[PDB]
Amino acid sequence: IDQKEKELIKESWKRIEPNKNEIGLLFYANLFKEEPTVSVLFQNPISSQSRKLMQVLGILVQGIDNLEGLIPTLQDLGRRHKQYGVVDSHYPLVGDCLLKSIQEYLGQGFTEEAKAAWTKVYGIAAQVMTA
Amino acid sequence: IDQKEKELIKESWKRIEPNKNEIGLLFYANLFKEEPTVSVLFQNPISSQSRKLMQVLGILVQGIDNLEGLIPTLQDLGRRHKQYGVVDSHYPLVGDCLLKSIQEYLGQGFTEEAKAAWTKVYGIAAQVMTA
Ligand code: HEM
Ligand code: HEM
Repeated sequence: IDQKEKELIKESWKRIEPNKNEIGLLFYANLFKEEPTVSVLFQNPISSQSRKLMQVLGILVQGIDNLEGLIPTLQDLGRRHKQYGVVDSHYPLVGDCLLKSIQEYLGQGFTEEAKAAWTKVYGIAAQVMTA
Repeated sequence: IDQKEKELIKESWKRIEPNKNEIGLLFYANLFKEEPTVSVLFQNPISSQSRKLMQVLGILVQGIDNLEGLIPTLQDLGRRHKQYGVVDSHYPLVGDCLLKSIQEYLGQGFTEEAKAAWTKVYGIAAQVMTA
């Protein structure tokens, strides 16, 4: 992640954050339609789940200048995901769906350059989570 | 529906409406989780679909004192639904899921009395759409 990518993340988050509740919920709707098999893994209220996901995305943005500082928390999160029945192959599907959902909700407000930066940040988070 | 029910619809809409985008999106997530098969019927972006659904709920509220007046609109809507592949048994599924989603998102802010009124209104709408 270069300084240009870090900037795009911070800038796009200013448009994501005010829309975070809707984006998170759209993401679940899209995920469950795209991959009908994974919805069985989500066993708590989706409203609450969405808030948790978007909170962590916020934490990634807040620490975007030092992501290594987040290795521990991301490792713990990946470990809990194993306990939820999540496997490595789920991660690209969720990443694709999340990025497509942000794109859908924000439209032109979300640039290709921003989407590319978020792709890399997600890939990094998923790498740490799956070890 | 009776006068008290009409009032409950109007008053409870004051809490539903400001949250309507979130409730709509949560509804599709819950719907697609509960019955993954229906998600194939939804061909257009879910963000736009949720807005359309919540627009019609708003119309039901606007017309709540004279639902008889909306019968032609609801009949047209029901006719279009048939074309989408929607069938009678889908209506209770959608109704249950919609009410549960409003309940989930608002928590105790969605009163037992308001929920009972909304249950009856959805039932009426469903009946007109499918008659
Ligand atoms: C960057 C990637 C991801 C992030 C930031 C993330 C974030 C979270 C968070 C914050 C929670 C709350 C529970 C906890 O903290 O342990 C959670 C739970 C969960 N996540 Fe993820 N997640 C990611 C990827 C995935 C993937 C790929 C899946 C695959 C389906 C997934 C499925 C689940 C499930 C099933 C739960 C538990 C739901 C329940 O409580 O029943 N997550 N995730
Ligand atoms: C119960 C009250 C319902 C209301 C108020 C409602 C509202 C709407 C509205 C406003 C549209 C936009 C298109 C149009 O106006 O014709 C729509 C489309 C649609 N509805 Fe409903 N609906 C209801 C019930 C259902 C049910 C029970 C199903 C069963 C799955 C369903 C599935 C669909 C599908 C598949 C579409 C088309 C999506 C697309 O554009 O591909 N709806 N609905």
